Amino acid sequence: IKEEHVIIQAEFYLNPDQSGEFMFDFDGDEIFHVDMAKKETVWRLEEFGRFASFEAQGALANIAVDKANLEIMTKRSNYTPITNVPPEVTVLTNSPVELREPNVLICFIDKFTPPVVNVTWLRNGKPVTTGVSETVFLPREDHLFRKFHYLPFLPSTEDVYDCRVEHWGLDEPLLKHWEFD
Amino acid sequence: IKEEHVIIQAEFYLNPDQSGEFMFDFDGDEIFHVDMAKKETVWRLEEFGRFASFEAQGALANIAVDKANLEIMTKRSNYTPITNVPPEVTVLTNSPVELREPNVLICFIDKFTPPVVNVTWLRNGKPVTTGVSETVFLPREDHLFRKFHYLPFLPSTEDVYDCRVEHWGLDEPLLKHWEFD
Amino acid sequence: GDTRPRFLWQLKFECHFFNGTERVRLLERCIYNQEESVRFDSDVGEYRAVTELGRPDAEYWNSQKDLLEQRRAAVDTYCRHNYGVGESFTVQRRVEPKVTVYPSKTQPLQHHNLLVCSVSGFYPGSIEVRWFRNGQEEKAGVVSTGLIQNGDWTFQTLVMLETVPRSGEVYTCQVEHPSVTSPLTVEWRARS
Amino acid sequence: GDTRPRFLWQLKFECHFFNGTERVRLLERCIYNQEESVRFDSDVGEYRAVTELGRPDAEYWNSQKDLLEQRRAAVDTYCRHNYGVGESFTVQRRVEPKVTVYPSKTQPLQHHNLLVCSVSGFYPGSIEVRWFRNGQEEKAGVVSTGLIQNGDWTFQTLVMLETVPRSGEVYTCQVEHPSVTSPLTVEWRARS
Amino acid sequence: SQPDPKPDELHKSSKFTGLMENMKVLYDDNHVSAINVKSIDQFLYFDLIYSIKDTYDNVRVEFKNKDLADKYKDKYVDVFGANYYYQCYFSKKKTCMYGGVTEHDKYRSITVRVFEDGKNLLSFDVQTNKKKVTAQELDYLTRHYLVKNKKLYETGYIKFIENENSFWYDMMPAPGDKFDQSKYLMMYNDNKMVDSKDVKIEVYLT
Amino acid sequence: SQPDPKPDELHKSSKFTGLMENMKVLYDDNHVSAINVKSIDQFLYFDLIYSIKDTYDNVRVEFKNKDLADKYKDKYVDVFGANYYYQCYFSKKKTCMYGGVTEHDKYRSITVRVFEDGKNLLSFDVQTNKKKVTAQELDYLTRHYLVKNKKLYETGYIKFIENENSFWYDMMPAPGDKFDQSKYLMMYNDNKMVDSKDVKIEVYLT
Repeated sequence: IKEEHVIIQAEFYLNPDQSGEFMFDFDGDEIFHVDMAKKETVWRLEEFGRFASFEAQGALANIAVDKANLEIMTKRSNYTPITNVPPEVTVLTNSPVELREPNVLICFIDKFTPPVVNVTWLRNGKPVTTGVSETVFLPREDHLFRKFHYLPFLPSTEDVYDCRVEHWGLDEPLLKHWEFD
Repeated sequence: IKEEHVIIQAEFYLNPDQSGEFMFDFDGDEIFHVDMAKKETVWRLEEFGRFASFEAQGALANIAVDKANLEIMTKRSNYTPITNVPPEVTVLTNSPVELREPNVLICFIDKFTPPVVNVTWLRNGKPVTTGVSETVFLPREDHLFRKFHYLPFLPSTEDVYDCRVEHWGLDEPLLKHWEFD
Repeated sequence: GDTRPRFLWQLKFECHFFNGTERVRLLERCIYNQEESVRFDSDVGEYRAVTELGRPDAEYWNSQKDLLEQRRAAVDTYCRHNYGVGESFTVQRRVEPKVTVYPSKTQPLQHHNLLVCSVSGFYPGSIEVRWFRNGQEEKAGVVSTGLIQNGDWTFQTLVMLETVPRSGEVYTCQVEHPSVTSPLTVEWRARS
Repeated sequence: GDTRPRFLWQLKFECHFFNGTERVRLLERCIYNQEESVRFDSDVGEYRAVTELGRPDAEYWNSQKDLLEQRRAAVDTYCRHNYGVGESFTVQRRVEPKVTVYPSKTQPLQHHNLLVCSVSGFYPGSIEVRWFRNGQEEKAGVVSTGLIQNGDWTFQTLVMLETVPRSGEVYTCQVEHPSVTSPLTVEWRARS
Repeated sequence: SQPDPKPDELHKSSKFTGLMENMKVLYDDNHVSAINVKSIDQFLYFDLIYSIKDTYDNVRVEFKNKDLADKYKDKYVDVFGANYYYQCYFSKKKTCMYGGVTEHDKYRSITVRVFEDGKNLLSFDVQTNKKKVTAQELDYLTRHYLVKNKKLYETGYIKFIENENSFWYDMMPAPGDKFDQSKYLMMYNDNKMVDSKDVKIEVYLT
Repeated sequence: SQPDPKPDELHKSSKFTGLMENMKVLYDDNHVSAINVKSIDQFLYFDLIYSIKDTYDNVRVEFKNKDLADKYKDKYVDVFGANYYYQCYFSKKKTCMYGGVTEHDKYRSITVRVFEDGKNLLSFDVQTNKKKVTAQELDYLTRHYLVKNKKLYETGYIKFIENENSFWYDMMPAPGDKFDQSKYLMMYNDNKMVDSKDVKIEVYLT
């Protein structure tokens, strides 16, 4: 048997952070996730919301269970902690760059755990927050996580960019550079 | 407790290939491995052989046991086969390249299993076998393997190189390019 | 910075679909830190401790015949149902790619250069990009990047071709993807 | 190509050393395909099935008190012994690095350029490479590669510095490693 | 600070369909409040679980940012607010409120106003205690009596007057059938404190 | 093809120390051989495990390349060679030999020569069968009788003469105390076949 698609409902709960996540995945792409604070379903692509619905408060029922079970597993594992596993960071654009033509820079953060990471887009050293989009931690067969961040930009020979990622598995922040060559 | 060093005696046996390996590892680097055919200990660095010895035929006693146990595990797992996990390939040089100054190209093959892979250095499309050195599969905490191949070369603006890796987890051979920029 | 040890719990339900929904297999799995401890595989019919931590859970949950029956019906109640709720916007999604061919270092002739065929923005990820040297197929020197999942329901791929440009030649990048009946082709002419 | 299913068996003995050999822990482990099934951890004193496949083995091997005693003495007979046989050529290996600083794209002033401090060929991998802007420390814009294990008992690392070169300036790459008492420093002057 | 409503803003009760009673219940003699208690633990990082045993059990007090929960976590606080029950989830190491918690002598009065279009026709009492107060506690005590004394449950809205500051919180449900209690009460998640001494509240009903 | 020995090459028995008997035992009335058998399974990819029950049990026949084992795996072969016991390991799904296996009428003779420095003083008989033969089987049958008839066990070496081809296999142990039987016998791992009909063997003793 060769497979065709896989839909994965993935959810996690992490102590001490007390972070949780509920999300659906179709072939590597997230369909939606439930904003735990706004108790609201957020679809990766709005269009999706025209074809389907999800009761966002149920996701919270689940995270409550997951936390309960974390408490129980943590105790039965005699408090065996998770081994940080640092992320592979790669920065690439959306399409070939043409000067003074809009594009998007993607910072792909991969193969890491626990699911807590800080990311910053730096343009010429300064943090950029305009237009910055990002995804939630996507699941991996290896039980580690995956994540992306985007920064819509206008190509010029004048600016240089970096994606600065912070993870507890790295001994110092990681800058993956990008500049027109 | 923070650790200082780790010495790992790693060995494996694989069916159907009927490959085996016995080797020592210190902090990620192999000390030596036993050539199963020549029944001879081979040290990663010759210098090592001036400070220590190993009885190479014992390694064979071990691989005999490992094979026996594979037969038993295979049967008790009701013949559960290994899930191919493709390798990350990266080509880098030994030191900064200066034109017409000798250097070495390293093809680092990582995070793969089972331990069977074909590698070829192609210079301008043609396979190169002169000077090519390579290591044996080194062990990983994740129980996957790691491997390196080297090609001593003379930097010029004239040649381009590739490391072509074949693994059962990849759907077509993987070429990681290298050329002076 | 924060030195405190973390403990993580993850629960994944995976609906694996074969031949549409002709064969469906749900595999639910509990993962402690990065170690999967127990799972329910529809092909087996019950929980199975994957590692020694899950044994208590596998044994307990399998005791609750209520749970075991709901899960057993999950491939129809959950899996096939969700595949059906999302089919038109996920399984039946097709975004065409745009192909672009450009030599890697805009410099003069009769010298090693990589031609680049950039294929981006498509979905599904199944594609076939080929290089042709004056109408003939190139299987040598193609430094391809593999398929890149961009995260926004779009994929991209860059397939290079090592060439010794000699003029009068034409190299063509041919792309085949579910979203087009006839292949897209982007041609390049060896600077005269 | 070859479609036949493979089955792999791996046995690893790991001697973990703390504070020289002040604390030593041997962890022997059996891994079926990529699943560790049973192991012996010196801190526990006996075999423990890690997954349900190893239970038979853990139970059997723990029955053989002969085996259990040899292994228990392994941290001295095997671990401490091998650390001692290899100490001078492994634990005490020290190869000094050569530092080289060069700007990434040899082009003119008052423009974004990455200065590169290439540190290569050292062993052990513990190193500290710092950048200084006219005698002052640079913690911003350092695109570092991490430490690279080359495979031949040598490591390398490239630590870049994003600079807007303005002349009269001097940038220094300072490297600290076990093989040197005083740090190596390689200086660079902003093209006048 | 907050601009008063662009006329189309306000919620129309006529546009709602199912039992305004469940809106009234939040204020109709129904509130959570505890004297001098501290956090017990949290569910998620932006909330706090309190020992309110007023009969309640454990109350999930939920805030807007992680900041707000960190700020009162280890501190003895005084809680007060309109709680809900349906769709209230949490795991304790049941009732939820996006409640206002105030840290740590005399009793103290405050005063309100307004009605139909722009006509004045009411005065009112609302007392408190020491430390400081919220826009929730006040918002509660006022509606508590308007439902009772004026059968509050087309448009209504409470305007909060501080020194040069003025913010308003709608009083009517959304334009549907279901009134999502948790949504409504979320507006208090920014633990908004106001000074009992110089505050001027006002209840604008139509 | 193989150049005859640069004078310093040859092994000196005087330079060896412990019991040349264990060298003699490989040839002294001691050999493995089976008629028409096929492989049973393998341990590693460059070897084959045979059903020789000559009393033996299972014999690991080891080759130089994977190629050689693949080539006789599924085939009925005839084995022959000097086997060892110490440091012989394998796992069967005990004796080892880097043996020569020949695939598949009349009996047939062959002839040898030489002695001290460059003097001729011996003739000899060595017979075989159909299909084809090896440099091992021959190397055995000749030494088998030199130990017996000439007490072979300072330098000795067998030169194999084919058409325009000539290779030689040392006859004396290394320069130490221990004679590693497995090492020695490894020289036959390249299943070297030679034609019984036109072969000229020669035993150069000093």
